[PDB]
Amino acid sequence: MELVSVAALAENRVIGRDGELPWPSIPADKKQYRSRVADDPVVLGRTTFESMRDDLPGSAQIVMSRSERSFSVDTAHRAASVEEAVDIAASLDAETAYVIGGAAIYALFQPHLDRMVLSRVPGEYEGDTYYPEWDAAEWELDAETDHEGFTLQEWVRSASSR
Repeated sequence: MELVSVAALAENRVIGRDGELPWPSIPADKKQYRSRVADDPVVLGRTTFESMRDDLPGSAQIVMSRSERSFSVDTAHRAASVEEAVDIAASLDAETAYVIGGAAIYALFQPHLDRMVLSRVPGEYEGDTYYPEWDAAEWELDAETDHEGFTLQEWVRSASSR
């Protein structure tokens, strides 16, 4: 039941462009983005849901919505705040629930993601939304993995002042 933030950069400060990822020829980003997100609960927003209606990314579709709707699927659940998505991650038992994007979902949740797993994509790639107020000296680094077109960084937080 721990909580981890899952983004993809295109140079230009972007963590999901309100709610689409339309960039093919790179399936190596979507090998680490879909080996964290395999068969367990996925925290995301109400834009990227209107793409995620054909296949679900893993085994519970957690969906942030400022007009609170009942969605008819197999095991889907909507969310209002930080508490409305934490108590369903406690009741589903699972290794770690995971925050996709886009940007106003990322803003309210970073005060409660105690790990971070972004895949930095190097080259000539586009962007629309931006990073909000994230921690530039007080996010500490656990592991980096270099590849032909993606850098995964696994992060653990400062841990101090507790």
